[PDB]
Amino acid sequence: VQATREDKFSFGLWTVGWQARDAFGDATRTALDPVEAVHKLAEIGAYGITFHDDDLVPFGSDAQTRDGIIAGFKKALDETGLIVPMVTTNLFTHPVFKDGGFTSNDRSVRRYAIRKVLRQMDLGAELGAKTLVLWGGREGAEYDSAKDVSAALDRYREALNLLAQYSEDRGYGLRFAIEPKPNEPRGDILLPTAGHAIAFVQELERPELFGINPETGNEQMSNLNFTQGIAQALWHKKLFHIDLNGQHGPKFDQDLVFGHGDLLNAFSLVDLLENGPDGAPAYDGPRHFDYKPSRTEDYDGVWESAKANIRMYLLLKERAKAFRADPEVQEALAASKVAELKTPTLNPGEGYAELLADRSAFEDYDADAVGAKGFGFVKLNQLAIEHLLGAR
Amino acid sequence: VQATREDKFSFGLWTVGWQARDAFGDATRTALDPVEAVHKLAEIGAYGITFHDDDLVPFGSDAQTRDGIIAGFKKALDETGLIVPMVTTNLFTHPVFKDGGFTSNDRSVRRYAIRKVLRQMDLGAELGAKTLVLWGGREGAEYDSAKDVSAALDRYREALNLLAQYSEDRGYGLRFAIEPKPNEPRGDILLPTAGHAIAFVQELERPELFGINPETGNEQMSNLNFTQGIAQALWHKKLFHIDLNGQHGPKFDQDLVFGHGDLLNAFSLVDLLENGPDGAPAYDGPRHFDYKPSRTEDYDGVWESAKANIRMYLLLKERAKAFRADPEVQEALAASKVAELKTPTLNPGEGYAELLADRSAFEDYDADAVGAKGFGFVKLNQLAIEHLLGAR
Amino acid sequence: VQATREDKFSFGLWTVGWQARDAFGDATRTALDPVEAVHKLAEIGAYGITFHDDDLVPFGSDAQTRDGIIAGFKKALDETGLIVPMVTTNLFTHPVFKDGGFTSNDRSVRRYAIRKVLRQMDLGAELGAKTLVLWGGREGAEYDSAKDVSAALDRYREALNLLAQYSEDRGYGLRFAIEPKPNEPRGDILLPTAGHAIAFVQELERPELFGINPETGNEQMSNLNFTQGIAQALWHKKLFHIDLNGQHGPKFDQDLVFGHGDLLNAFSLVDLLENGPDGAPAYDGPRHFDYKPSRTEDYDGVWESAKANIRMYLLLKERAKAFRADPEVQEALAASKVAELKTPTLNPGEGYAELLADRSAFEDYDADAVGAKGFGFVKLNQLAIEHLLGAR
Amino acid sequence: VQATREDKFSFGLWTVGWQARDAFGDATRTALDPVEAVHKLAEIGAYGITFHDDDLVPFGSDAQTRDGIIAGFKKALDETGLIVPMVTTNLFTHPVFKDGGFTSNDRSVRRYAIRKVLRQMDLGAELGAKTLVLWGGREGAEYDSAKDVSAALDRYREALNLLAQYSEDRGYGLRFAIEPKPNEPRGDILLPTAGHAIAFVQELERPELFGINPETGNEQMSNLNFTQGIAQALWHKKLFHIDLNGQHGPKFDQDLVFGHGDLLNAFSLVDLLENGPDGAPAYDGPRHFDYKPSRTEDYDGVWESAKANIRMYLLLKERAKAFRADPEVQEALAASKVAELKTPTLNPGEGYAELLADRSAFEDYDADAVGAKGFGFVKLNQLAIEHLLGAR
Ligand SMILES: OC[C@@H](O)[C@H](O)[C@@H](O)CO
Ligand SMILES: OC[C@@H](O)[C@H](O)[C@@H](O)CO
Ligand SMILES: OC[C@@H](O)[C@H](O)[C@@H](O)CO
Ligand SMILES: OC[C@@H](O)[C@H](O)[C@@H](O)CO
Ligand SMILES: [Mg+2]
Ligand SMILES: [Mg+2]
Ligand SMILES: [Mg+2]
Ligand SMILES: [Mg+2]
Repeated sequence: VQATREDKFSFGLWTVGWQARDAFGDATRTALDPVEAVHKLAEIGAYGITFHDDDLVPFGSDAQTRDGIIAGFKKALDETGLIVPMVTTNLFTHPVFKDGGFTSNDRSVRRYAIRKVLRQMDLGAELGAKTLVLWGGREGAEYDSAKDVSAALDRYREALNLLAQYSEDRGYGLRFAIEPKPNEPRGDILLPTAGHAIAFVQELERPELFGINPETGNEQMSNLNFTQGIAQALWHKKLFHIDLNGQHGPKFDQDLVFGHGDLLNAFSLVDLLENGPDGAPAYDGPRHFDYKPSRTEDYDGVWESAKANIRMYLLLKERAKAFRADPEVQEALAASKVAELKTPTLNPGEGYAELLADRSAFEDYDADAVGAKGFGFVKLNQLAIEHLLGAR
Repeated sequence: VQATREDKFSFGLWTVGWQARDAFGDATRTALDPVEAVHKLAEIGAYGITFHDDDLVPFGSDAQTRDGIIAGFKKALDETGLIVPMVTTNLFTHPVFKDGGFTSNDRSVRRYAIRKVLRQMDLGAELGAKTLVLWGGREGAEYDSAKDVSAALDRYREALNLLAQYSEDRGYGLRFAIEPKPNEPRGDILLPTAGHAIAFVQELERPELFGINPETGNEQMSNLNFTQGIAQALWHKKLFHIDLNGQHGPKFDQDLVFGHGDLLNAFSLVDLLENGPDGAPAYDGPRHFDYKPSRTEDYDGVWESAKANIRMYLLLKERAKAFRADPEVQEALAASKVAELKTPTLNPGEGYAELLADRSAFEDYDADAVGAKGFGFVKLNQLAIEHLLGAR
Repeated sequence: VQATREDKFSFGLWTVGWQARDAFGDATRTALDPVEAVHKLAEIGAYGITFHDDDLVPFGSDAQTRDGIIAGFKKALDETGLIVPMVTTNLFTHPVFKDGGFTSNDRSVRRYAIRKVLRQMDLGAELGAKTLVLWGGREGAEYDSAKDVSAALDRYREALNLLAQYSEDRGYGLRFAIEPKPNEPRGDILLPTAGHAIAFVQELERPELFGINPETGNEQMSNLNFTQGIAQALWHKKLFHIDLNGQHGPKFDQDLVFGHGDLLNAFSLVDLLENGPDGAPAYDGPRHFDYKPSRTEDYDGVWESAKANIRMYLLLKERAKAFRADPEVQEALAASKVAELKTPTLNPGEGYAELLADRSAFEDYDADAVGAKGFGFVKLNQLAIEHLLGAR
Repeated sequence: VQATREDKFSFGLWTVGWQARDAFGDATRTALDPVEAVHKLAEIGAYGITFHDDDLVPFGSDAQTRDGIIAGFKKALDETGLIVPMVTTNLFTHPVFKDGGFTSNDRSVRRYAIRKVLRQMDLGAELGAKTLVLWGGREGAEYDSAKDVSAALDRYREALNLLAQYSEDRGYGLRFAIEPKPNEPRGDILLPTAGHAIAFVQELERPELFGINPETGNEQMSNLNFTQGIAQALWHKKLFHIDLNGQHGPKFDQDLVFGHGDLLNAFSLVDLLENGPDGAPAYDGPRHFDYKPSRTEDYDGVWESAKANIRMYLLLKERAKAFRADPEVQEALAASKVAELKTPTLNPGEGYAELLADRSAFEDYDADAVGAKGFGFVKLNQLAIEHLLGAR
């Protein structure tokens, strides 16, 4: 299986370009040139590329310099036919951001954080980006008495309301996707799970403009079911973007290739996104890989790992489709009553008065008998895994 | 320290009444008589008691029995002065609920679960309860393909909307509090965190009647910061009730005495609830203990553990108070700029255009100079712990 | 595929016999008759059955009854051809063991626990069992000041020394396998990991008679790499038995079918046990499934789940072999230098003197040139996974 | 309280010298001069300093440069009276060590790793160090097939045996302490817990020269009980050194000040170390702080944090002492039967024959009556916390 532009695989400049300088060691790879990255990604089948401001234009470049880089970049885009679906802002590397960007205790950093983002918004607008991803990696704390959470939420809100105002006035048409993470680099980060981020967004001035950008690994760092949180995000209609990668439970952020961590959950996730409502996908945005080529790899390893991401997705897609088309699976789904959940509990026009009048829903209900029948969930699970292993 | 009714300490009948039958062994204690529980709790300083329908009236009791039990319980409350601030329904023990109550794949189970709850709502209203707690312990799955999360959320919503309709029509004036839990007993439970529960509630028909009942150990089972989560719940004004207990990170649900698990977090929590805006608590409801006397204890051990919860809460309060009152802390708070987060980032009437025109927010900003000043956070943190330790 | 007796699939009576009473609900299945269990397991392909004393003969059975049960049990084995490779003792269910068996604070409990095991050793010897599995599920504490760990290790040693003495004197020829578990049911269990259990065994009187019985889920409950721990156990030659099941990281003990938790680690484990040196398996004992059919299931789901354990192991075995036989994998192993780790670091006869004299190992070593070369681990991992997906 | 040289508090040069460059951002602090670090530490009460070769002498310094640094270093030590109790080698920073030191798949890296270590042993021996700590941070894997564990353990052992040999031949009198860590920077690290390292040490040629250097957060990263694993290390007599710090369960390595993570476990750890058998401490080596001043701090916060480690230890020690001298705590200990575990289970001269003969141990044992007695553990835990809280 080969990738098509229709597959919408995108990669951040910072994924393949990660020099593998970790918390305990020096970089093992030299810098990757952006024009080069565009060319290489175009070649493996990516339809788009994304970047933080500081990944493209080095922090503090004079305008001449900055202007020069963008022009080169745009040309590479042009030539390869690659788009920029999303852009983001680095509000975490520079020391000024050590206590946060939008929620730093220091009022002056907060002000600067907003200016840095407005600037990136203009560039995204210029390149045709549709989504602004906001990853508040430095928002949070190491000690509970150091951060007033309430005030922090007020200030996070204050900042986002302004960005939407500006986008709307200017006619940029951007959608804003908040990216949740429980920890790292901060002991605890504000808006730690998909849920916390969706609940927060519901409180902004133009909520219709806000959604989330959940990352496989970030939910798994708390041992949460990623597929299940994406299902809820889809239910709320707030899945604006997705970051795919791999992780092995709660430990530092690994950023493995998609599917290299929890494989079973990678399978159920592809099934969810692709075997949507009609026959059609339940999700129509970019399939963005936010991973890191392992520190043990050279540039051959980097390109191999980029390809591996696409390969894992396409292989899982193929088995998800086969799973749903199998008659034996249909039968197992029927025995487990999966579809019965979609039928309303109440009959049309039934309220509490009618339910209370139904002796069979309670007074004459044989709970003991119903409780003895099996759901056949193990058998259904076993057919799924056999599809995954190509055993059927 | 002594507990007063103004402290609002409540205990579930199922807490002190837990017979200590765990997943690997038989009960080590005999059954506690509801009436006796009422007298003992009154005695240790509790202001109220809570119960699941099946904790007071054995599942399947005739109305004659059922009625008799309610009558006696009512007398005991009478004589002791205890109130019933909250009631809940057992939608997890009986085999019929093996796949959930409200979200069972079986339609008949769903109808049945609603009836069970309406009935408990009646008793609650009769005893003066103000909050109905809903713990969906069996709503979820062990396998991804077994549960359509979207359909599940629709059915959860359908059931809750009917419940609010009924209470409002009967004039019960109840508040509904959804209690989030990540897992146990299902592999994964729907609405796994305080964040997911809040996001869901915002989608109901009468959202103002719904909030959450977060539990200390539930959030800690995912290694989340309970205090930070409550802070967010408070920002949303959805903290309708709270279950206090202890846990040692991600492992089975321990249900230790409040403060016997993450002690540092227990401290920041009491500080949050009690040192609210303008002296006054930030939270006004019951301080409810949903814990279990360890399996190694006898009734002596049981009463001891009941008192330990009150004791822990009162000792923490006392230190939280002293912490805030200390001029040295006051000074460290100032140096760390904790209160500066309360000042809007933007000046009065300032928008994007005035901010874009302010050179000091970007063009002329010295990020390197600001990036080098320390926040003094370790020192503030050490002052808090010395207060906790009674060394200051 | 199909299981043969040479596969050595064994199951505990308590596995398929689990009635599904969990920490939060009643049993959903009726009791399983042991003779029937023997028959059903024989039919699905098991070569042996195991059990706790109390699984077979009800706690507090008179001599007559006990004798009666054993004789019927022996006939079923007879008739079917199943053997009893291992036996174990229940030291966790009865209330008397709430603080442990062998390390109970109470001396009379320790004496009783020893007696209870001697008696099972006799029945085990009589049924032809080769291994005595010892799971100290109640050995540990909820509170640090409640248990003197050093004294508990002394008492643990003291009880095992005696069991070895007895078995050697009676000529039973048993091997003893300690099973480590980090928590559940105690807050913290003694000998929490495979490592702690091997270190302990080394301090016994006749260490050659002791090894471990690691369980997949137990190590995963602590987020450790099961395959890697089993590779260490085999290095030490302490892999006396193994319990196979599934788990989804740090949370309550799930006991899923083998391969239904961490699929990637189940694959690497099967590869390690089967693609041993000299073509042959690195492990020759029983492949024992210590799992539980989900509570949502009836007796059909029970046999279905029993068969799934076998099918999972065999499908994985098949892919592990294809993996190792693939020329492209062979090429990736070479580029990764996996086998170069097997060649000694020092040339034959070289010691520190000769190493010190080698300028090429330090003074003239180009660490920078070496550090630039990649290991091709990502490609190697991608090939393993494609073999697992049946995509190659 | 004030620290005395008798307290034996030591710090790594790399703790107070951490420039705070994390996985997501640049350093926030300038480098600390080693001579200045020696003077500052002496001033806060440390008795010793430790260092990795590369902390003191920049990787690749010519011999003139290295010699000068060493001489200024020794003068500072001289002048302040601080000693060097342990030394260590950096086998994790340079790109060459990306696949490990002693266990890299690449043979030449393994030879270079041993020479780097031998060179540090000479410098340690000349500074008077008695312990060589070995932290194999890069020994491990991100993928299961990339590393042969058995070969890795063989290579590990091969390097360690040579080091013992050289030391013994040179009369250096060093003791070796392996430091276990579960993950970070490798996905999975070899010898993941104190248990795994102890079991490995037992297989070396001269086991008596080898022990472990366990770190508080390292075991907490796996959610294990640190005090309980230290208790077991003490039972084996392998606690050669200890690294003290704070962590909040399973997440990246936080390296907080000691006591700022799991306060209750810090308390029980100090109790174990100081309130050893015979009035005296159970452990007499250095109390080493391997922590990092938070990225939010400047040099004032760095010294505040160094002082916080010592304060934390002394406050907990004071409370542990008061705890044990409390006649009420003693009475609770007697009621909980803690000391009764210290009494052999078997009577002097009793063997299995006599045990089998004691009907009080079984035939006439009333399991049921014993099973109903409470142990009073909750009450005991409550008194312990009241002491920590300074409430008693
Ligand atoms: O944890 C790292 C984060 O995922 C970032 O890569 C964001 O997605 C973009 O700032
Ligand atoms: O995890 C168990 C839950 O906390 C329950 O006790 C609820 O609060 C009431 O059903
Ligand atoms: O966690 C429970 C244990 O796995 C038991 O099944 C043992 O293996 C036998 O006592
Ligand atoms: O996790 C980092 C390690 O703990 C090191 O500080 C070692 O103690 C010495 O190399
Ligand atoms: Mg991301
Ligand atoms: Mg609760
Ligand atoms: Mg087992
Ligand atoms: Mg260390």
